[PDB]
Amino acid sequence: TLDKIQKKVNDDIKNTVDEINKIGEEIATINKQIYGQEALPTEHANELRDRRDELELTLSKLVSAVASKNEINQDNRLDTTITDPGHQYNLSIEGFSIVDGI
Amino acid sequence: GGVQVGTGTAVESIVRLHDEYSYYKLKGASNQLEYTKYMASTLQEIAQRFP
Repeated sequence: TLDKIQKKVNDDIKNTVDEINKIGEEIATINKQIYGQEALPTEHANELRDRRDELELTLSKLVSAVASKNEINQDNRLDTTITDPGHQYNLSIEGFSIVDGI
Repeated sequence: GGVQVGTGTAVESIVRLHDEYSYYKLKGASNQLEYTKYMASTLQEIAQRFP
C-alpha cells in the first residue's frame, strides 16, 4: 500500500504535468488572442479580460501564482498597435522565469 | 504590413475528447474488493462445510 501511494503521487506528478500544460496552453492560447493588436471591444472585451483573469486563480491552485500585469493603448492610427504579454503578463517560476505569456 | 482587422467564423463537425483519471481512484479499490468480498463469502462457506 505504501508503495502504491508512492507510485500514485508519482502518477499524480506525471498526470499533473500534462494537464497543467493542457490547461496552461489553453490559457496561454487565450492570452495569444487577448494579445493581438487587441484594442479589445468594450462589451465582450472585459469579458475576455475577466475570464482570463478568472482562470488565473484556477492556475494558481497547482503552480506558482506570481505574474506581472499591465496594459497598453492604441489609436485610430492603428499601425501595429499590439498589446503585450511579456512585461504585461508573465509568471514567476522555477528560480528563473523564461516564459512567453501566450 | 502591420495594420489589422478581423472577420467571422465557420463550422464542420462535433466532438467529445479524452481525459480520464480521478475515476480510477475508486475503481482500483473496487475490483480488489471484488476479489476479497467474493472470496470472503466463499471462504467462510468453505470453513463450515464439514464442521
